[PDB]
Amino acid sequence: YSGRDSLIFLVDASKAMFESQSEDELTPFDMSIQCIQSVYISKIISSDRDLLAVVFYGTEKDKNSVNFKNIYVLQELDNPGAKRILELDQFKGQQGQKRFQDMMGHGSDYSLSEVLWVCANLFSDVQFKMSHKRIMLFTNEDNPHGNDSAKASRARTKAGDLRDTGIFLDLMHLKKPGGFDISLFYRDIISIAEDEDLRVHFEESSKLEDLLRKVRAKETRKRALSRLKLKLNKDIVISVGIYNLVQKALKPPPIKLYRETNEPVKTKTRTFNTSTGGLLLPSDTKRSQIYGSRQIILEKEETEELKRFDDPGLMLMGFKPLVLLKKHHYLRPSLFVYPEESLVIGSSTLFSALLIKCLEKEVAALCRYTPRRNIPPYFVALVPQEEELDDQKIQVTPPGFQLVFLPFADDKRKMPFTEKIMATPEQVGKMKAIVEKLRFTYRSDSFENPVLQQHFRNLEALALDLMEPEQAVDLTLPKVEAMNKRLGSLVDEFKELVYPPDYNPEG
Amino acid sequence: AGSENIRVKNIILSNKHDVVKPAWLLECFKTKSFVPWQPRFMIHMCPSTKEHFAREYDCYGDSYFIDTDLNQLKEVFSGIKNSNEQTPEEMASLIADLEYRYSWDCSPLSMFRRHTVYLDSYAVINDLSTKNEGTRLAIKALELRFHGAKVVSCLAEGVSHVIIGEDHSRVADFKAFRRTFKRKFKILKESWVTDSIDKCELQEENQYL
Amino acid sequence: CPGESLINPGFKSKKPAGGVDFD
Amino acid sequence: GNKAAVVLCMDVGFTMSNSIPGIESPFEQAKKVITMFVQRQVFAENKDEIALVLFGTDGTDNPLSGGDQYQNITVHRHLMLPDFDLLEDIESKIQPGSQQADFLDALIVSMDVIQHETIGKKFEKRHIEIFTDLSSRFSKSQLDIIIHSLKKCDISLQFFLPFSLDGPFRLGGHGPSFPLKGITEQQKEGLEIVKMVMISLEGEDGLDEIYSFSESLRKLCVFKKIERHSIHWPCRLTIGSNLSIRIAAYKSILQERVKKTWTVVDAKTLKKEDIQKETVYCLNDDDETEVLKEDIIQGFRYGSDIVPFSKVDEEQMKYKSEGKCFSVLGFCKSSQVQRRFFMGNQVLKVFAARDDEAAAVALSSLIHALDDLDMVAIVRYAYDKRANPQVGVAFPHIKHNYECLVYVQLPFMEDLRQYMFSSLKNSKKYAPTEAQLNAVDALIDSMSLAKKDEKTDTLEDLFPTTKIPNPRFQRLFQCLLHRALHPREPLPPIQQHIWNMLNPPAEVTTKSQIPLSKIKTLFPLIEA
DNA sequence: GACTTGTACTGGAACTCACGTGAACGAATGTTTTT
DNA sequence: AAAAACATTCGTTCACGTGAGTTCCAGTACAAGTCTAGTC
Repeated sequence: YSGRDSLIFLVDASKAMFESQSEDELTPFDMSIQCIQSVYISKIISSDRDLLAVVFYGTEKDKNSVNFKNIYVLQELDNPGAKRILELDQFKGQQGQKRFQDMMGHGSDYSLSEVLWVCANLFSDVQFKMSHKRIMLFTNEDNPHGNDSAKASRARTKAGDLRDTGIFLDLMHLKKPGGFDISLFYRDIISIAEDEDLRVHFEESSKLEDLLRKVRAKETRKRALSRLKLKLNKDIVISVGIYNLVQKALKPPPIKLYRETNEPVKTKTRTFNTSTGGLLLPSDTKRSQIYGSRQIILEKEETEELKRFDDPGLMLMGFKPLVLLKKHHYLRPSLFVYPEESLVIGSSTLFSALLIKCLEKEVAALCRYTPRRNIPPYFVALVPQEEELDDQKIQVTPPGFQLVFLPFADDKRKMPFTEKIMATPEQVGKMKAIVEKLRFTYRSDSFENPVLQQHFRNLEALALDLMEPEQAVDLTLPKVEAMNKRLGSLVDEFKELVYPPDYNPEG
Repeated sequence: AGSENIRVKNIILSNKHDVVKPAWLLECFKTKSFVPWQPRFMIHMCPSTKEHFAREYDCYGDSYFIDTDLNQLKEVFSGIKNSNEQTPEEMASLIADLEYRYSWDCSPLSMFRRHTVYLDSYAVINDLSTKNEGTRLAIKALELRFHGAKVVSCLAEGVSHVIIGEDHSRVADFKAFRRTFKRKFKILKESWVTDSIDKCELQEENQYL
Repeated sequence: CPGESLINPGFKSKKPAGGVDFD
Repeated sequence: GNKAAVVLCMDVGFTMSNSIPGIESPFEQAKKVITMFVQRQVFAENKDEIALVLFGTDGTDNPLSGGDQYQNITVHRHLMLPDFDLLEDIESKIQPGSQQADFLDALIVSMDVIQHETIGKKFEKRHIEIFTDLSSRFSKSQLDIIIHSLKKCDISLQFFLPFSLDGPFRLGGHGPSFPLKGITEQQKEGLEIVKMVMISLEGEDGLDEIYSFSESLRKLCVFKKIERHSIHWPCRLTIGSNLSIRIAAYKSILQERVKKTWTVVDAKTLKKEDIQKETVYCLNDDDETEVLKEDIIQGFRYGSDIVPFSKVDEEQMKYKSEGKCFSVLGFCKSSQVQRRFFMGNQVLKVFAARDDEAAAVALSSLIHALDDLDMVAIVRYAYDKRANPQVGVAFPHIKHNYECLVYVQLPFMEDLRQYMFSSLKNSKKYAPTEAQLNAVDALIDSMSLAKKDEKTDTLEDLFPTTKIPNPRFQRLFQCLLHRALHPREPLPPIQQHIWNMLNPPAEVTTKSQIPLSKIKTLFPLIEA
């Protein structure tokens, strides 16, 4: 997947979209607007480089590059922004609906072929590279063209050519009184027609639930950190790539702005002599260190040469049993090593053989790792990782090597001497019971970074001019009430068994 | 800022700036002058501005040196939210105190506030389970209450006025109760209030005894 | 294909964070 | 504050100068070890007193030399801060002596120096290191007095020998050193006496204090008795609202950086004040208008739109959480937690509070219960109110000596990256062959770094990289010393012993040539 | 005589890590004050 | 003589600013094939 993602929101403007089947129920148009706003907000955070467009069809007013009738392109393909979200929300309320009806129009004929043509032209307009081109249709009419067969055939053929081109069309059918049925007219328009969605739907499309689910997390396309060479010997060399399957999430860096006008400012750093004031070239300056009354002078090139032992890469050492790799000897987050095959041919076969033999013998490859030029070498262990997939054939553990850094002698700190005090079996049993009471299943993605979530919520509230920020539920809190309810009195009897009557564990 | 959005709330949290309702600019444009601020326009106060307006203005929109108009009085009253810390008897006593202090008894209504009124709407006196609702007596009592009379459903010793309809069977009982009580309440008829309302004045009770 | 997120194609729709749910 | 006094006893007699062809002289090895010691002491800017005494020197400079006793012993440097003068003396103007001496006299002189110079300042620890070949006659009449004096003074003692208790010999090459049959009867007696004194002073563990120059060059053992202990972080592990256990956490593992930092100085004049750095903010305009710092405001990007975000506003809306929190979110099977997901840059070792029987026994019970149930505790960790909260895993760690919890941070949902990798096992194009698999198996067998010892039925590590000191610090110290001593000279090449210690034993290297050639011929690899 | 396509090059933008610095901050040390 | 409060210290974390190696993709030069206007 190389390129960007383009999405077009086709929203029907027919009278069927402006009606309340029951009280306390947002109209289909309001639901579509809410879904569009949620998608825009999610794309703002997850991937702001994507392209989103909003097109309305069936309105009296028209605005298209083709100058068609009853089609309005509210927003052409462009990166998402707060202004677009505000414009979309302008029609959110009942007053917004009235404003949209007055300024845009209603109760106008249309043609599916025309809107498909407009969407195709919009896609062609973009000058970037689109990995995925997608259209979403928000309509609640089963047969837009039932009176005229020619229009229906034209729409069908236009959809067929659109699918052949590479555009993926989805139908976000909304609730309608009689009931929505894909099999009637839209069966041949959707690029993929799931056999399940062949009956009549009396409720909203299930995809709206997914669309309305906001996601606050920066999603990044796969990108190899570095392509290095694993050297079994001087001549035997294979090409591998290193990825960071786990990486810390940092809030976007702050930006300096001019207070009066709120526009980006340019920051410039300069170095000058305290006596002359003229600019100093890097060669003019020198690096020095002070040790008491002695001063040592070195240049930048010498400083770089200081930390330089071997060229970048993974110099393979002997193999080590996995038992000798202590689980508590953790220094740095681990990396993933996968054969590249784009630099040296045949490396994939050797990598696969090495992985298979390492799994069979339960050993790990000890190597000297040098990521970049002029950097001290480190010691790493590549442990095999076989492919693992959960139900319904979805991969969860990619196959390759897991690279774990082994700490040096200086990286370990000595602990103070402590006398070991053993616990009587009764206390151990009581704690085993308590732990069993507090048993729970842990998944790698069961928690959310509260700081990042709160920062994103505040940023969204400020951008969208919201009344107040959306408070973020802290999943990291211990929810102590539930624990107290579950444990009952176990804490009390344990404390009376172990803690002396006068201990006061508070000071 | 005319809308108290998140930015306005954040500025409110900090006490280093003053917020003014957008009507201030419109008022300046209409008068084409640099009119000073008023509590009505501003929704927040800096400590310096708070001290400045504390001397000139009061806790509410009302000021000391500059008089107030009907619109200003309405705006000030709208500022106060509610006051339910007292009791009806306290309100009656306070109202009487103000009327006496300012001699406001000449108003078209409220003269009956100083006098308690009882009605013979019960077949048995001092009984709350024998109401005679559905006659001119109920409407007369309601009108008396509207005009400011304090309608009392219990025949306490503090009653000063009693209204008896066409039924004069219990006149002897009322006279006996009046004699027994230390303070005597004049016997009055329903026609008295009907005549008085048109005149809007307390007609002499001698002709309606 | 199954479980794909309709917002970011190519990335599986991550399940909502649940936290701690005692058995 | 914390302080330590170290006296280095160096053998200088002619017997040490002897060497076999192809073998580094013991004097050179001792000089290298002491050079590393002094380099670390001086370049680390630690307040440790270093003194140097040499026995076997032709001259005699010793306070106790009076009386025709303890002759040929020179107190080269008394207790004082290490300085470049000491390094210059060690490296350049120190030469072997033609007269032998008894190391017991050196021991007595070192003890006298420690006693006389210790009174001046407080000293938390006192250490003595003796480098000798044990190839000289000695008198056994001073054993009882020596033992009593050492016990009374309570000063640690370390011995360094040319050999430890058949390819080429390399310094710190993780291989045999000083092959057997090269030990003389006098050397045997010296080994016996050093072993007996070490056992008496310390016991069985003291038997491990007799290191070798090659081993000490790549083991960091010289600083074992001088390294301090990191401060403790105290908190209270709370399961619910009521149960709480006072605990102290230390940083068991933490990446070690260089404390000293380079600073730019003008080449013409080497003065800090000469070079000044200024930052100026200018708008994106032709006039390049300049603005003041107070004028600048903070904002964030919102997908092609910039929204102002004042620092005070950020603080007001910042996520606030009570600091110094160590709470147990829950307990989960150890299988669920995997080493692949560990994050952070540190590992915490959590013991009970200092001198607290109740907390100690409670933590012991928790650790034992977790170990028996094969469970770990998912916990919330916060260093202080200004530190972002973290979700981590604490798991038991029980040893014959001490038992404690080990805490390592765990990832959030944002941190995880969802990358899809094509399967390799089912890849027909890249599928291997039986001959290739056999060759790879032979290669793996020939390059095993662990030996299955049947005498104890255990695994012996031949290349324990965890004990190797970081070569970066040694290289930096060597180069700094070379530049200081020789201002006009190119930086020296990396020391040979560093490369030897950064490489596997020659046995595996020479035992894996044929398998590697077989892999090369069988596997076709071409650049593309 | 111009267009249009495929190759290759170049440079911008984001990513990641190392280095250097400044400010908060919680707890231990040494000194001072009081009864 | 014994207990409590304040100045100072110091490792630790967070965050800013700079530099430098890598990957990816957008803009542009350059060779080169193809097609048109025009004629005969």
